[PDB]
Amino acid sequence: EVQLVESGGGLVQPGGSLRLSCAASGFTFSTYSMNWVRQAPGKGLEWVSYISYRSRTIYYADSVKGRFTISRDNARNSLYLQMNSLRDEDTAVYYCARWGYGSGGFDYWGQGTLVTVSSASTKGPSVFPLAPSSTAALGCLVKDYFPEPVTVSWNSGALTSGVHTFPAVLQSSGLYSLSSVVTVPSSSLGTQTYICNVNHKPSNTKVDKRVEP
Amino acid sequence: TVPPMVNVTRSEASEGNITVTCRASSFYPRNIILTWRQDGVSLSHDTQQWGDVLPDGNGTYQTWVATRICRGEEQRFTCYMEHSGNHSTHPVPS
Amino acid sequence: EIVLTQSPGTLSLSPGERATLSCRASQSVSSSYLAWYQQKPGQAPRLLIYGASSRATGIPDRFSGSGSGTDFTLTISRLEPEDFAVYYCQQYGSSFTFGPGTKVDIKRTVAAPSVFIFPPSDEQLKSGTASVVCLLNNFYPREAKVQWKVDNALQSGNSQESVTEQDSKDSTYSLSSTLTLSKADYEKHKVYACEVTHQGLSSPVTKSFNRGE
Ligand SMILES: *[C@@H]1O[C@H](CO)[C@@H](O)[C@H](O)[C@H]1NC(C)=O
Repeated sequence: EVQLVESGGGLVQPGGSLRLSCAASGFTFSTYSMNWVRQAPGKGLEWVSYISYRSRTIYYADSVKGRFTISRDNARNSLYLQMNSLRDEDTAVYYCARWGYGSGGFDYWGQGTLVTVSSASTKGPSVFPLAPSSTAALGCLVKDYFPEPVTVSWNSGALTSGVHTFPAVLQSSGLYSLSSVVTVPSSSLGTQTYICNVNHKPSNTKVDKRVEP
Repeated sequence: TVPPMVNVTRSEASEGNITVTCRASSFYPRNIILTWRQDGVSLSHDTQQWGDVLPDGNGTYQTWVATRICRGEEQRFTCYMEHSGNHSTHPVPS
Repeated sequence: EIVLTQSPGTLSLSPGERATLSCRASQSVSSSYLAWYQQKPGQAPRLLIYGASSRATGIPDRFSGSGSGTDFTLTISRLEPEDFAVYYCQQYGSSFTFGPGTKVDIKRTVAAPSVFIFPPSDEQLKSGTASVVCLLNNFYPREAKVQWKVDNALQSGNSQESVTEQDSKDSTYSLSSTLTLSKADYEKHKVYACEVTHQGLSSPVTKSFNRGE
């Protein structure tokens, strides 16, 4: 099966630099042209750069020419994007995409990696319980973090049905906030344990909060 | 406008490689886009050899573009042409 | 540059109907160099159609493409709820560009929201700020009004809303409204009320609590 796995995004200062990579498997990599495509938050798709399977033909979008360099190492099944002189408008999810044999098209895509360009510092969130009052609803308030993203699971992933994790909202303070809620039978309240697992990788915060009445 | 006649040929096979040439002939006026494409993506200027747009002697023009490819990958390479609003794509003959 | 535009911007249709999506190119693009992509909310795009009319690997027959020159069409016959996505056209007649995308939403029967209110936790209260959360769970259509009243005083400018993407399974939405007050302002009032108006409710629904319970 064709698989492409991006890595290397994160928070970077304006004017800074960052190196993205894409690991390919399931096909002869040296026989396919490769691309980078990006998607700014809540925005459309924007093609970034193209490199042919022997690196002979290379193209860049005008918005990155002079600042980004695409390259590949066929012996390591690897695609790279070197990003220099980064700007705020470079903030996006960056996708690795394979170019189809003969007839073209971005026929396989990676999972994406997020690049955030800002001169604001990393801050881990506080995690507060949203307590069932007296089917029931309970949850967790993940407040005051930067940058995106935060991930939330319940009971280490064992509780999946009825979960809503809302998109983060930007506060006037410039920090992000998010709540995650789940509905459960009011019968379960006496027997079952509910723990929300919040992970904010950029700030090295893992928190497990048990939610009870 | 006279629509160009397009002919694609293979030549100079050597060292596992081959030259594919795309010839546009007897067209008018002189302005024409001619480029090799690889999986449908146009090659850059540096990977191709370019003939001048020259008069026939019959009142029309002719030109050519060539590029060097690995023998076996011919099916991935096509000649692309734009002339006064019309476009066409031609394969490497097999 | 070739610019692609797409119409309509949004398309709301019931399951089993036929969706007709339009793509327009600022100049002629040969049919071989026009492709279509589908992107579901949390995912990477996937190739749907290449060469204007050819289905990519594993694409069902209800997806079809046609067109030439400057006008292209994507047809999704017999819509399904999981077909909720943004659809992008893309050309590589010259460079690589995407259209802005068309969002396709699934229409469904009116469903009223289940409303819950959550008081600020005692932990968050250590910290001098108080967040009151109101949950609107599983409703349709998305239009909804949420109003905060403290001591029956309507609040303005101090709440933020967040809405889930339309659920792929049941096409419902969920929404959160978060009221933010200082610990000072919170402990000077007693009744905290969330009032929601929706098409599925014959009359507005109010959830409330008293500070201390
Ligand atoms: C053959 O052609 C390929 C592709 O153009 C080129 O990269 C390579 O250098 C050539 N090899 C030889 C031995 O000439």
